[PDB]
Amino acid sequence: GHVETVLALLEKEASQACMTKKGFTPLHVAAKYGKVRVAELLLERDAHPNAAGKNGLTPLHVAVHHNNLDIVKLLLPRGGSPHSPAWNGYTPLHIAAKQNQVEVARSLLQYGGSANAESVQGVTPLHLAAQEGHAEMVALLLSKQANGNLGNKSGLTPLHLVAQEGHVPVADVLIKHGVMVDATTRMGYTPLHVASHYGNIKLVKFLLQHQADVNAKTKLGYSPLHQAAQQGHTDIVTLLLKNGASPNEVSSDGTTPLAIAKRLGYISVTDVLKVVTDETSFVLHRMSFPETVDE
Repeated sequence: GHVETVLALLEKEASQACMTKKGFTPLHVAAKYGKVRVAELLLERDAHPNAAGKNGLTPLHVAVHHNNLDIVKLLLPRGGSPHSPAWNGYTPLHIAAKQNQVEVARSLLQYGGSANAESVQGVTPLHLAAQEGHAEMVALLLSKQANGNLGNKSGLTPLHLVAQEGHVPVADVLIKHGVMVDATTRMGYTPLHVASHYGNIKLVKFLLQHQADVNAKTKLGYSPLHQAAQQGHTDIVTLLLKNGASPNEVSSDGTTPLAIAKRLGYISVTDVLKVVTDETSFVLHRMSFPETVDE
C-alpha cells in the first residue's frame, strides 16, 4: 500500500491484467487489505471492475468478505457489477446477507438488489438471508420486492430453513409478511416436519400459531410426529400430540412414531408415544430426513 510507488509504476504502464494462479486481480488485494488510496490511481488508467478469475470472483465479492465499503460505494457508479455471480452462481446479495454488514444492504440499496436470483443449487438470496435471519434483515428485506417464500431444488422455502435453525424472529417476520406456513419440499416436508425433526419446541409452537398442520404427511407417510420420534425429541413430540397430532399414522414403511421411538431405543419418548399410538398397523429400517441445500 505505498501509493506514490504505484504512481511511479503508473507512468511505466504496468498492465492491469496482472493475474496470479489463484485468480486474484489487483483490485482484490485493495478490497482485502483496505489500502484504497491507490484505487483512484487505478481508475486514472480507467480500471474496469468486471474481472473474474478461475473462481469467477469480482471485486465486490472479494470486497464483501472483508468489507471496506467506502470503495464499493464509489465503485458502484464506476460501472459496478449489479448481478455478478461467482463460480458457484452466488450473487453478492446472499453472501452479503451471510456476512451481514450493517450498511451492505444500504450499500446495494444505493443501486438496488435482486433477492430471487437462482444459484447452481437453485437457492435464492432471500432464502440464504432467511437462513441467518438477522435482526436488520427482517426490516430491510421489506424494501426489496421478492417472492416471500422461494423454493430451491429441494423445495426448501425460507420458513423451512428458519424452522431448521429455529430462529423465532425470522419465522415471525416471514409469517407476518404472509409466507406459506406449511410450505412443502420436493419430498413433501413442511416447516413443521422439519422443526419437529429439529425438536425445537419454540420453532414448533410458533408454527402451531402460524397454523401449519400438525398432521402434515410426507410423500412417504412421515408426519411431524414420526419425525420427532425418529429424532428422539420428546419435547417436540409431546408438543405435537398435545396440539392434536395423530400418533397412529402408518408411514410408507409401516412404522408409526412408536415403532420408531422403540427401534431407536429412546425410552422417554417411547413412554408417551407408544401409549398414545394405537397398535401398529402392521407386523414387521428406512428412516426419514428432510431435504437440505448442498454445499
